[PDB]
Amino acid sequence: LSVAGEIIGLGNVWRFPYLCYKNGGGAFLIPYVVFFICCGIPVFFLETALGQFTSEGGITCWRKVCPLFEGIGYATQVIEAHLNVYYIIILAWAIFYLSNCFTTELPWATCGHEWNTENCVEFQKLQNATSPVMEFWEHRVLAISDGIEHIGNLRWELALCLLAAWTICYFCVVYVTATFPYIMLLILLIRGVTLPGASEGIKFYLYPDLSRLSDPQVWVDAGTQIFFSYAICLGCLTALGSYNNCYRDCIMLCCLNSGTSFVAGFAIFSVLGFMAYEQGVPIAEVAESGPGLAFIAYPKAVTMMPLSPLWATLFFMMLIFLGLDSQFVCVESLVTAVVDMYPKVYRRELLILALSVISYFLGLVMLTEGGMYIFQLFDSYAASGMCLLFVAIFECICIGWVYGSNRFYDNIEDMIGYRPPSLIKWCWMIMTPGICAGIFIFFLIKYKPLKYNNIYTYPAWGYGIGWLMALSSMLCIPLWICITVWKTEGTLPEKLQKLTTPST
Ligand SMILES: [Cl-]
Repeated sequence: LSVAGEIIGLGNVWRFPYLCYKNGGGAFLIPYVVFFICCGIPVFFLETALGQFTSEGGITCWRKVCPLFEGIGYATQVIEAHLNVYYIIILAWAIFYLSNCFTTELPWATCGHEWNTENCVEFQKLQNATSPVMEFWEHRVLAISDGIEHIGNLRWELALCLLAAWTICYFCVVYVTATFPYIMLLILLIRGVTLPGASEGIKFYLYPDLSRLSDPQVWVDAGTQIFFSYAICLGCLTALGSYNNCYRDCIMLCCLNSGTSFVAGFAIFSVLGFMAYEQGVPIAEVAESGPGLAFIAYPKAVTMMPLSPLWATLFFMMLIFLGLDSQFVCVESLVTAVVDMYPKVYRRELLILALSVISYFLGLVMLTEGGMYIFQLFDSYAASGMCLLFVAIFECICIGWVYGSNRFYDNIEDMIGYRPPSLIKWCWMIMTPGICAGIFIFFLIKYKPLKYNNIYTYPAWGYGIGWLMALSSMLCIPLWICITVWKTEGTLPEKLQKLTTPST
């Protein structure tokens, strides 16, 4: 077919504009492109080829080729387990936004309600002036607190919204369903461009500021954005696919995702220009630098359109569909992955329920009055950050050096009929492991505290929690190496020979 439908998700329309604005905009595109061509394509091709060659799931696929490096198989599951916990919180806010839109006038368009303070200004017909949209996002949807040290009470309204999300996916495609996001994204893009003052937002988006490139954060959260959007170190090995066009896929599939992210991001910054023009405030400080950005720019565009409620209900439906089509795959893969002993057969209907309840109660802690602060730690340390950089290094080293790139190339040529260009092999051997290690060391040397919204500075134990969350997935590989060395064959090159020959 021509429409794969596997070229979009919440990682494209929610995360990418969030990261670009936070890092300063414009200067974020240069590290993005470097990772895109030299660490985004070769690794994706390696995952797909390795998955299809063995026709076998990731946990045992590494046993087939890299018996010493089983820690890669276990590391991806821990990252996926962390991801399922906080990837559904976004659908908690989307449902809450949707429920408020089933009325004539949108509550966030106009000020003068209980949550709005005395500083509300319509700006549609100026010191310490706030837009009504930001007040709606912060005071009632989040009810932000002073800091992480105040967890506070639990938001009851958000609690049941999360319950609904889970319930719906406990039972979790037509062409119209697949092309629904693209039509809506185009409609939103048209409205933003024609808006007055959008030229500043585009100039802010494209023209880079080379002074900020020296900051280690920009490099860390660009390549990690590439890895997160592609689902590279979260389970990507596909047994299905028969004997194919694996190389031809990335020239079409694993590159067009970046185009969608770029186009979708283009729409948001057009709206941010209009708000800056209206309020007469620099684009740098016109909005919130945290995760809650797609909930401040998109509602403004939807309330600047005729028939506002009709457009309002649909876009949140698009977000709900995007989240549902992406989390059920992960929750199915993780449950299937733990089934490798098969003690007995309602096992298929018991683990699926057991996993959901644990995730619901552990996803409930970030729905309280101090939930945004803990959500920020989850987004920066678990399922991202150093966890993806570390695993990507060990993946390319084993196949590139231990197993042998030339042997793998021969198998790929056998499978598809021709040998891919030699550039990919050099990537695997030197480029990706070197760049990832360099970024790791650069970030470690110039360690600066992470700040929420560039205002709040976390306490010591917050950074400690983040570091433990990263280590919980970063420490599976050396531990397995030590265990395998100590047990089975202990010493001498005999164990070294056994721990390198692939399974026959
Ligand atoms: Cl992306």
